[PDB]
Amino acid sequence: GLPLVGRVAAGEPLLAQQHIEGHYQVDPSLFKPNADFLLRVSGMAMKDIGIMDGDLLAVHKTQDVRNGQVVVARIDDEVTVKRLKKQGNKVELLPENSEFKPIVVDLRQQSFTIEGLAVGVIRNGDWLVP
Amino acid sequence: GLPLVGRVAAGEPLLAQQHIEGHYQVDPSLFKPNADFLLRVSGMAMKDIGIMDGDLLAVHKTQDVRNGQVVVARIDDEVTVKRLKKQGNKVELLPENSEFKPIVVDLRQQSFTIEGLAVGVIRNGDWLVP
Repeated sequence: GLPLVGRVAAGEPLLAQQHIEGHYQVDPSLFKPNADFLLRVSGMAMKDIGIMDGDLLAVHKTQDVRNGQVVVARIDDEVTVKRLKKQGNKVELLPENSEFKPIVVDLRQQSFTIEGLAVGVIRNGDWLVP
Repeated sequence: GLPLVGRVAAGEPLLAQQHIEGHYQVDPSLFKPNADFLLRVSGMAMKDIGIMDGDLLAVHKTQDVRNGQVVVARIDDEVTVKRLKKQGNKVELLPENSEFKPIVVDLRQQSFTIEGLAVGVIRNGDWLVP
């Protein structure tokens, strides 16, 4: 099934073997565009739209993303899940939690890559229960 | 796969044929206890824990529920998803949203049934997109 990506080693590609924690069969008709992998979410930055710490984000592999969409982004090795808001050579990664602040990126100054598009969420896949 | 239950007709059993909107293959190792069906969530009463309107709740069929757990309950034909807090002949169904109020049930006065245990959530299964 879909590979589950855990915390990503700095600079290391998302689907690097060390990152995969397992594989889970998920009906492809569930999400659109189709989910290509699952990514465990770190933190509550997107809690207001129901994306909680520990959730498994369903991600479609693409870089064809538009403003307003929730994306998986990599900024200087750090991988994050935020709402995209680009404007010229400036990209804003907005949270959905007032305890967090927007992340502003200067395309000229730092390395920025869209890893994928959030197309769903699966809550569970608990690493504590047998 | 797991059957998806849409809005439930008053007094009608959950898995009544008219309620099923489809079936989705979901890896059984994903949830524990195992998910037996999916239930579309109506409203934002559980938004603070990330259960949003339109989410598909993964439900384990059982009545073996304990205080503190999120359950699917039926009170006088109405089916709801809340956190259980029972005390004698009085059952409190608590929300996770300040815009909502706790639902107090008198076991002697009204019909109350535990339909199942919430074991997960799948967000998507959009009825608008082809």
